[PDB]
Amino acid sequence: MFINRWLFSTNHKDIGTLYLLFGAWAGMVGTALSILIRAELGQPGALLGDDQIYNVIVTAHAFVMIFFMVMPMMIGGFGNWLVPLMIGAPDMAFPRMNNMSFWLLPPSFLLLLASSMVEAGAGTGWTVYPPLAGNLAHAGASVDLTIFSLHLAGVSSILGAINFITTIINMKPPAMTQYQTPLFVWSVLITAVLLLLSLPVLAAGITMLLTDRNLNTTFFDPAGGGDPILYQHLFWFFGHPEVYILILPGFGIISHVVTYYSGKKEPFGYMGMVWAMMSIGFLGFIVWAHHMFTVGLDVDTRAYFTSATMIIAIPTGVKVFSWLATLHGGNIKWSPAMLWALGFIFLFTVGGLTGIVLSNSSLDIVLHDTYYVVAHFHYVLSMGAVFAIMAGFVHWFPLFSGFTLDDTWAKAHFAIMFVGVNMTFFPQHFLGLSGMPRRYSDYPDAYTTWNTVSSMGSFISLTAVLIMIFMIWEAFASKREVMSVSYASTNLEWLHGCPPPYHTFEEPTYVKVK
Amino acid sequence: GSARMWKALTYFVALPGVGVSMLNVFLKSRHEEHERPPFVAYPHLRIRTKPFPWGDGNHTLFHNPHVNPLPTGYED
Amino acid sequence: MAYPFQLGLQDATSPIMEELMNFHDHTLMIVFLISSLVLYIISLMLTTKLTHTSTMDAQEVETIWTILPAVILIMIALPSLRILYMMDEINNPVLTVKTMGHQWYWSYEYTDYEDLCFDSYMIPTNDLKPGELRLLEVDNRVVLPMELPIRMLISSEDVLHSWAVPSLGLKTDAIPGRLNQATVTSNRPGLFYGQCSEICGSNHSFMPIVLEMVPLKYFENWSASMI
Amino acid sequence: SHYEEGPGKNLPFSVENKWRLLAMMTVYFGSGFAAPFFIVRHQLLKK
Amino acid sequence: VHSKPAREQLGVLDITIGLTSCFVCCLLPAGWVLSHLESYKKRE
Amino acid sequence: THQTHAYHMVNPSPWPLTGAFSALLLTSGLVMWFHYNSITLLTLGLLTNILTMYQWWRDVIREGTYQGHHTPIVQKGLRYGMILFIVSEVFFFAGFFWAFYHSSLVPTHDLGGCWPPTGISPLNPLEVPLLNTSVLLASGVSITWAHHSLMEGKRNHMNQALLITIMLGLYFTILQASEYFETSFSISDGIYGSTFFMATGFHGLHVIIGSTFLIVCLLRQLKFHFTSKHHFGFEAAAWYWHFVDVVWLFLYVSIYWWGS
Amino acid sequence: GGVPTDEEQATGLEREIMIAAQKGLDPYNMLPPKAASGTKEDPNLVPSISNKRIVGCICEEDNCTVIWFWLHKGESQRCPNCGTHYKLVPHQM
Amino acid sequence: KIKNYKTAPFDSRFPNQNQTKNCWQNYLDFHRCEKAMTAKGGDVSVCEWYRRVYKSLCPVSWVSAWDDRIAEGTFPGKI
Amino acid sequence: FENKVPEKQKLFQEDNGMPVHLKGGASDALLYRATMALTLGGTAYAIYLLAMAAFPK
Ligand code: HEA
Ligand code: HEA
Ligand SMILES: [Cu+2]
Ligand SMILES: [Mg+2]
Ligand code: NA
Ligand SMILES: [Zn+2]
Repeated sequence: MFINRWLFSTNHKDIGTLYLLFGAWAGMVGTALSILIRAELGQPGALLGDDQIYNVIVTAHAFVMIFFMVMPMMIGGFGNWLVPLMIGAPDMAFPRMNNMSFWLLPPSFLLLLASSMVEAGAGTGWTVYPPLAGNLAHAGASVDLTIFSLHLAGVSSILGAINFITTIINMKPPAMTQYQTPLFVWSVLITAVLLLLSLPVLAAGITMLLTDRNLNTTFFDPAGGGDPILYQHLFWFFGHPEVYILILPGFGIISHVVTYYSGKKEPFGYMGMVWAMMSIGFLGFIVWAHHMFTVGLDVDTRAYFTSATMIIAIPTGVKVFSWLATLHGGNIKWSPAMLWALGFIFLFTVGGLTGIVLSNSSLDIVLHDTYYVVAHFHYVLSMGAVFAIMAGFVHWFPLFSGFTLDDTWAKAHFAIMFVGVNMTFFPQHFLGLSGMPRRYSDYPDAYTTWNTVSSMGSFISLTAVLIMIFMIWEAFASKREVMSVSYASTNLEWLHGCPPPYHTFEEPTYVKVK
Repeated sequence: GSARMWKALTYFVALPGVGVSMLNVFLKSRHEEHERPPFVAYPHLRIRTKPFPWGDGNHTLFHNPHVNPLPTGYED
Repeated sequence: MAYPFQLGLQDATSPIMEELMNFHDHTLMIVFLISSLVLYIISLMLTTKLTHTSTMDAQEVETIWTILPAVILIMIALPSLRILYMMDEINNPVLTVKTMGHQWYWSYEYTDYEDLCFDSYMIPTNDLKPGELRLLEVDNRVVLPMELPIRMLISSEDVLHSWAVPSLGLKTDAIPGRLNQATVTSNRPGLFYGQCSEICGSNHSFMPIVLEMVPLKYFENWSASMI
Repeated sequence: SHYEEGPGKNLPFSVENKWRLLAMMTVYFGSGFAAPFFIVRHQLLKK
Repeated sequence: VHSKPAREQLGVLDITIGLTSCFVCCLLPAGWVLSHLESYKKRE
Repeated sequence: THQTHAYHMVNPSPWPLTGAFSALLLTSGLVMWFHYNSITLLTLGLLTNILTMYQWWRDVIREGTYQGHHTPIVQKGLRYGMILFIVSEVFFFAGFFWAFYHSSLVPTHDLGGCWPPTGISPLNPLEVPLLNTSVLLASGVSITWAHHSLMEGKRNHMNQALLITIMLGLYFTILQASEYFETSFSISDGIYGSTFFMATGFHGLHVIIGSTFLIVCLLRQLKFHFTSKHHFGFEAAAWYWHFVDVVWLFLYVSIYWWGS
Repeated sequence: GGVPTDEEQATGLEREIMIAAQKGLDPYNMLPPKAASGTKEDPNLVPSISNKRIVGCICEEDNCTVIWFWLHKGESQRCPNCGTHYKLVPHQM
Repeated sequence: KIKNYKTAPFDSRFPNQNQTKNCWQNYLDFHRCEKAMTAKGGDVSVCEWYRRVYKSLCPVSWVSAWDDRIAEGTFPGKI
Repeated sequence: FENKVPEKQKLFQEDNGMPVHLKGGASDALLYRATMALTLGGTAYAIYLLAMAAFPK
């Protein structure tokens, strides 16, 4: 029964369950890696010795937190729970490759663990920039294990994207216009499309690098007419679409929780919402070289890339103003999901504006790969996507398990993690403007004070992680049920029981003729 | 009518076209007896940074001793 | 040289840094404008009490909500292109200095006449002579003249590096087989400190940049005194 | 019907014993938080 | 979202055990490794 | 009768699990083959992967033609997903062409500043690649004749078209291997040899995959699985082969003519 | 002769809906329904195999948000924010 | 000419930051200079400017490696 | 070759309780035990080789 239901799962509810479990485990691993990094960066000196092992720690932090936590949490997990219940589908379109992609993920995590085991280590970062990852600087197998973990995660993401696109544009009720679905479906649709168009790009790049090492070829070897700049181009043509992957279901989740707990029967400017989503999806592929302003590109190319980066800045601002407009006029129920959404709005605003300050090109000629960039993507990702994950997590938990959350303790978690991430991530503005680069295991005397403040705030965030896992235990132990759910008339997922049964939508929805 | 037309194109255009291209290559392969180029140890050719995971690590998967010299020379 | 409790940039020495910091506080007053605006809007709807859950009119405010941030972004972007044109200006190369990032150190080459190449290593904490700065000092400094636009041809030997002096205002990636050109100018003599900014092995944190710029006469006095 | 449904019955782990649930969550999240620390100690022993 | 009463309400002691229980085994591993890093460091 | 919606409810299956772990075996065995010279893990991974794929598509066929679970909207989902798969390797090979174009349009000083790099004579593109692209075009016109012979609905031309396509694809693979054996440079021979051999090898592997599609569709037609309107196996084989044909046309034009 | 025709080849759910397509009545909800008239005497007829079925009123033209609610067997219930009538009928299949 | 200068000028043909191609062009046209004037009997010391400009533009390791390529017959360029 | 589809169309619509991946007969059950016995045995052999790479002599 156990091996029939869970190891051989063919229903999206339990598939999202196992997504949530794997995402929680990866969040634990990434939290431990971040705490170890801050243990380096809370007191000057070689607490571990060499910084190669520290680079292994930061590489594992980046890989585990991006590919194994955020995407399996909200893209796989929340999508797999929600979008059949959102569009009235009985199941996903191809649940068998959905299960394949899920069970593809723990081999990727295991290959990354084996990479950490190998004595060479993955001392490269999220960027796997050759010739650092070549046979001379890394004479080992660890970077090959990382590349194969990227292969596993990439083919899982491709399969999930195909399944999500097929489910979205196929098995909505036939009288429904495509411009009538809830916005999380649109967000995960644009997410899956960009996954589909950007994951073969990583496949090409990492096969290029794997062939460069193991098969004596010269794709990025300067001694054979190759160039690492090609890998940088391919990897960032991956990279900025991938960070928009990591932010788009955040847009959907925050829009849904705002329009739920704000009392509005509809979000403000649905057409503007969908237009902004497709606009940042379209422009996410032609701005990939804003990470390339110091490499040595042509200057008119740099001017075009920063101008197009402003063009990607504008419709995100349209999205933010539509969120403020749909917040306007509604009575605010003080559930913790609104607290997460408001934290997302403000912290994502300041993170995106920090991204604009980076996006000015000469400001990257002064400010590339410092801790200013660290502050930017930890504002917009490490608590943008994280706060969106938290909002969806504390919102749909009565739908996921049947047990509610107690508002006082849940808000206590929110307040402590908000304070912890702010204290962690606000000093790196001064750290980057004062001018220390990334991937350092020890820092100078000017940066000592803000590094210590950031590490202390990171320990506050760790205490928040403890209170979260205690809260999951407390919900699962107290087992208080759901008496009723409001706004189920507008939100289709909440009306089929908390939790919904194994076989949902066995009778299709009667969609209006108009 | 479509299926007939495609059958006619396959038999009267595609098959004669493949016959002419095969005859072209077959006649060329009988007249051409290529003068193996002299070995020059160009530093950008025959690069070996790591041995291959097969054989002696120095022969390519589709090695041909007559046309593919090693980093040291031809094998003969 | 960065001082403790620093919130802005290391102060300008180059005119390009002067326009960078002017544009920088332009961007800071812009971001503070937007941040204060969104704070007051958020505080407005969290402090309100009235309700409106009727049909909200959508096609009235997106026009201004599209056009006026477009003005804000274009007035942000115009000085960026201006400074890019300042780096696109022609050069007066009194000297050509080439940096070659080697595995965990640097090598600097002055080759215009009487080719000399020296090695910028890392000084250890226990071997620091009294009074210096930790994690920054180099036994062999990089000597430049002041007030002169000098070419900086930047490459690396076996692994990627990133030559980055934030005080003077230069940061370019040292790439094997691709040397970038950076225009180094200043207005003052003395020591200037920077770092390597790209991951490059087991001593990535241990590659600093020290540049001492003094009057031309002392520069050729140094160059003659070594050889 | 074919699979048992209800609040807490759609999880792969048992929920009824809260102390057993506490033990399994403790060992699960402890392994999750302890994996990178055993990585760093294993590499310190190896180096 | 209204919630039904807890089927297995936790007592003051239960909450105490729960909070500490994990904190204990969710930081114990961390403490062990960090506290002895210097020993571990010994190639011995 | 328990479902009213016309969609498909898959019974629990072990091959997601075993295919994912066989991919784990494949990648791990690649690591052991490159670094620890043990081929056995790679062979076991290949065997498990091919056998898992065999039984997976076996079960897909069994729920397709022996049970009739591919409703019109279900095969609409199938053709949407196949289109998404096609554009997935469109962007995959587009990234490969990006690598080739960044190598060729701006040659570095290590190649002599000219394309192709000096030292090795490039292969003649006028005879054997022209025979290859004629083979691909003949196979494509045979596929579209076969699908029109499905529309007309008659087995003798259907079978003749499928056998001549499989013979053309096998001939193209043999000629590809022959020109690998009959070339003056290796994959370890410069950037141009590296990108040319890697791109052509990926395309040839895709040709082998498409040949497996055409073989299994032929054995499915000989066993009367296909019908007059529900022939999505041959539709998917047709789309994959047309993708293969257009990719070979792009590779032919770009590599064999642009700077040769 | 030639290839088999799916009319006498394919069996199962595909054959059942193929017969449904030839006879012109769709009981398995592959097509949008009809009779968009929801008065008191003429409610919208919703066919269900059970006692209860999810309906969605698109009760305004080009409305981006659908209104989701259940019907139970019995009297014709109205859409909560517009007020058009729906009556649920047993399919008996 | 036999002019006396300080450093290499700003070549307007090559206005970007990449000067690997600049020293590449300098090395190639220095060598075509040397072969052209030793072929037609001109003054071989008229592009000492070209020798000093490639010496200024590209590193000593590259220069010595390329001179070894000349000394063996291994140079990939069109010389 | 003969049209054996309708006779194989009777051996799979039997509501005998076996899932779709096992209705064909004893060959399919043998093959499914075979793909269990080498995937799980391969995975256990894979993690041993990774551990042997992790820990030198
Ligand atoms: C969540 C993931 C995420 C998101 C959304 C973004 C969004 C953006 N990112 Fe970033 N980025 C990363 C993740 C992300 N990024 C990561 C992970 C890296 C580093 C990776 C590595 O180095 O390894 C990175 C790096 C990175 C750099 C590299 C700097 C360097 O190294 O030199 C730059 C610079 O251009 C940049 C820019 C931007 C911009 C301009 C946006 C914009 O999309 C933000 C837009 C959001 C806004 C909120 C706009 C502001 C609009 C308003 C406030 C409305 C009101 C406005 C007016 C009235 C005018 N990002
Ligand atoms: C998802 C992406 C993500 C997240 C959450 C974080 C979170 C954090 N990051 Fe991370 N970081 C990156 C992605 C992320 N980071 C990347 C991509 C880099 C660049 C790597 C490189 O340089 O190559 C980086 C680099 C980076 C550095 C640079 C190292 C160096 O250059 O020397 C530092 C150091 O301060 C740092 C610190 C932190 C801290 C202190 C947190 C804290 O916020 C940790 C607290 C956050 C959480 C704990 C997340 C919430 C999750 C859970 C609570 C568990 C989930 C379970 C359930 C919901 C049930 N990060
Ligand atoms: Cu980007
Ligand atoms: Mg880099
Ligand atoms: Na440290
Ligand atoms: Zn209505």
